[PDB]
Amino acid sequence: TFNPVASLKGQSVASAAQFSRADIDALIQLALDMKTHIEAGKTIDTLRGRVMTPLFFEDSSRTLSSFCAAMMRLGGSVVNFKVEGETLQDTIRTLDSYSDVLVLRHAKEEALEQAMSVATHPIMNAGNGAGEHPTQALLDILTIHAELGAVDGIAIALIGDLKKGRTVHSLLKLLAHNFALRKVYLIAPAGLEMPAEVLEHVATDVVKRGIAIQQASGLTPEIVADCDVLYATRLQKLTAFEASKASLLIDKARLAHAKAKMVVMHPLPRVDELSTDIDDDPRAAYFRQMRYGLFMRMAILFSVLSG
Amino acid sequence: TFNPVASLKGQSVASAAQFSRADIDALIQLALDMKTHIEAGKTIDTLRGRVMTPLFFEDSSRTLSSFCAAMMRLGGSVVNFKVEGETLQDTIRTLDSYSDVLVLRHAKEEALEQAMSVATHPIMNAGNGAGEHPTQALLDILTIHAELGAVDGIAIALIGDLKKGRTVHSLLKLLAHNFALRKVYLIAPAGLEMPAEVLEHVATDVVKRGIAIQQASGLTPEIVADCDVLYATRLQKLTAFEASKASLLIDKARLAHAKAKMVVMHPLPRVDELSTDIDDDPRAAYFRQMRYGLFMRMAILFSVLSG
Amino acid sequence: TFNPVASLKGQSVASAAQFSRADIDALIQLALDMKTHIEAGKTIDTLRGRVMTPLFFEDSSRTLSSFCAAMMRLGGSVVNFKVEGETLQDTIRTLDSYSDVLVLRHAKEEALEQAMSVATHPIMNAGNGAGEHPTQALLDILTIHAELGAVDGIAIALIGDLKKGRTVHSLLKLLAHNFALRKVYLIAPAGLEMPAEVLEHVATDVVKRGIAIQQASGLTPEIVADCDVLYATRLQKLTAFEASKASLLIDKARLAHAKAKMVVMHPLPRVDELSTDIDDDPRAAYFRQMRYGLFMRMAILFSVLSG
Repeated sequence: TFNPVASLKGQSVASAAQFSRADIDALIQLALDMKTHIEAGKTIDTLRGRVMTPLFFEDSSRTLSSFCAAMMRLGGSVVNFKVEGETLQDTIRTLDSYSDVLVLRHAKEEALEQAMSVATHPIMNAGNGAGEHPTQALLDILTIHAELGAVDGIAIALIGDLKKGRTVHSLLKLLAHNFALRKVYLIAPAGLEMPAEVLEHVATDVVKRGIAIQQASGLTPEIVADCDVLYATRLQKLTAFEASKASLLIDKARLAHAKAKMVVMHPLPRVDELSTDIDDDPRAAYFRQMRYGLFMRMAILFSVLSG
Repeated sequence: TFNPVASLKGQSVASAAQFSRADIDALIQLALDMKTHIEAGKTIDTLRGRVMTPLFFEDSSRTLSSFCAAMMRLGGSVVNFKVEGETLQDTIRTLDSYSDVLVLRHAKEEALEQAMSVATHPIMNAGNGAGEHPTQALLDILTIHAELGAVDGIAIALIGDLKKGRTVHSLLKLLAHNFALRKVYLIAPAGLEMPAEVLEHVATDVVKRGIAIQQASGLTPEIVADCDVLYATRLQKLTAFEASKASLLIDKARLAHAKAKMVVMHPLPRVDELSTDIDDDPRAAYFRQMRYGLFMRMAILFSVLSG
Repeated sequence: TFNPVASLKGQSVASAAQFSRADIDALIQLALDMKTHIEAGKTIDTLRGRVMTPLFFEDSSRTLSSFCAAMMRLGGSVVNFKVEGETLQDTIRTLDSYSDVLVLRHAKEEALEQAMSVATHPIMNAGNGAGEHPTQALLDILTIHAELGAVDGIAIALIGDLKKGRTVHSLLKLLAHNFALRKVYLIAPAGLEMPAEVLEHVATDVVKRGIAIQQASGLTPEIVADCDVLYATRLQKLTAFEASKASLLIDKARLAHAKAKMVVMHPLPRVDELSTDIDDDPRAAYFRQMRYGLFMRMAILFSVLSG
């Protein structure tokens, strides 16, 4: 038997900022306990007879299938609903007529607002263009904790288009608010820096906790050697676009200067910014990261729906 | 435990006209009994190991998801089959190779004929262009009965394009044949009246039962005040199309003259003919109507497949 | 309870050539034992909590739905994954993060190679353009055995575009390698003969077993009368295309010369090469063939995943 994280009971999950550090600790432990259980071949039937409907206005097969698999590995059911129109509100009401939990993926933050304005069952926000992707943030935290043993104390590099990558903005805010980080490296090509508004947002936390923040335009052996986590992201189309790829690339040559105890992570999909020539390195955690996503989403759904 | 409606055992459900009043009474009671059970958190596993395949040649996510959710809340399984060609008959045979029940949605009444000409398992007709939508008719009846306590005795207004709305033709025929209605108001813009052939069809029943039939081109305070059910439908594109909307619109101003004990219904989707400014009124039943659809479809599937 | 075919445990199923005659015998018996069980109304729950993900880059609703239904009738779960790009390898890794078994349908044999190069769970090959369609071959063998009582000893006609029909190449290789056939008729229009390389491939087996091989450009009463199986396939677009259809057509007139104890088979879909005027003939086995496909795929999945 598992103990649900009681603060999530019957609650929509809109932003990772709605959780305390204690909530996150509890979700991490529950996800790991389920991982041990499931990987031992034992099953979970607690959500038998409960129905999830995903409503995905943009394709994200990676995130969608994880939510669906999480629901089914708890014994629950999943009903598809093809987006076909009528108002989004009326569509949500249609889902509520037969569902226990909704999973919404829409680029507009307004859509989540509108959905929650009428929904009678919990909505899981599966990601939007405002950078609120609560289960990605939480699975990223779980991955660090499970791979290294702790999140407190780490040096982490956030690597990519930090200007436009609003999901990484949210990840930084969550990490700085909840964990005693040692250092955050912000690695981005010239002109794609983390926005000043985000640094202002975390300033209270960074100064209370004494977290070092360092901006640079590329990786160096010294930065790599200092990091416990290299967190890479995809650069999507500046006149130095192709030329800047070499300074962010993580490959076998780059990992020559890395610690023995560190991980490389990436929310995926990747293009060329993460070479396949480290895919078999024990520190390459970005595939296991997806499996941590399965168990974090099980921990969340179990806690939301257990009664 | 639940008692199946025995007359449905192993039978395709092609038209609501195939049921007696006793069948409808029994399906209503079974749907309500399942509603109490399910909403108490209890589950149903009777159809474990049975397979439904929906075959939808036109999109209707509202009707499709209801059938799928109904099947899964009975413990059954659902297999998708994307329409890709080969004959419809060969496709049906393909579904029968592994399914226990088929759900067919096709605009042509010929398609249901062809499917039943070769099918070896029951087919649930999910709606066609001839107006045969048996589970919509039955869920509409359940909604009235559950919301008001009875269908016998009601005055109901059917509002919209009554000329082309063949599904409403079927609803009127079913109501007049099986229930002691007091009165039916037929509210339609000029030129979109209920066809004379439909009034001729119900004439035997209307005269045996003494049902009043009244045609009008718009709602009035007197008609509204007299009705137990306002059943609205969508007007799809006459030179007075936009101008006629005001005479059919149901909004807060219109409900000022309505009874305390009445409901507004709509099979959905709606555009503007049903204002959001009554969506929180207790008499607005068109969202609960969809949940009655879930339990009516469970009652039907349970009765068809229980052995 | 059922005994799994132990040689399949935890193994990807890439080609029917990976099985011994003993494996095939065992899979046939297991499929038939499951058929009796399931058709008696008894259920199977052995794979409760196990997840299948199909990844279909080409449409084949017939093969896809059979795999999904097989999984669910063993108690297992199915998660869809819409092909959306990222490498196929990264997509496979994504499926492995939450799945127990993958089902791959891709036209390129290279795709199966690439998938197996990184997959950590078994992959079921659902068919490719190299003619490797292991569950079609195995269900075809099961159909013959179940319908006639044995595969050893038969005369079979393979009818269609034998040049380009690479799946039929594989079927011939499998039959000649594993069964004491009496005779294979190769019926194909001029220029569409079975390739010489395939006859060279089976030569060792045909001479050890004494199997007769006979090429002809059309069916005749003498060939029809001699066959235990007429295995027809679809001709897809030579200046004699339409004209050659009459010499391959199987209809009621053609079956006038057939044995009482024989079957007509076809992997499906068909166009006109198999008339509907034999669809009710007891020897028309091509619809039952699909149901044998369900139980063969259950036997396979059960054996792959039982632990």
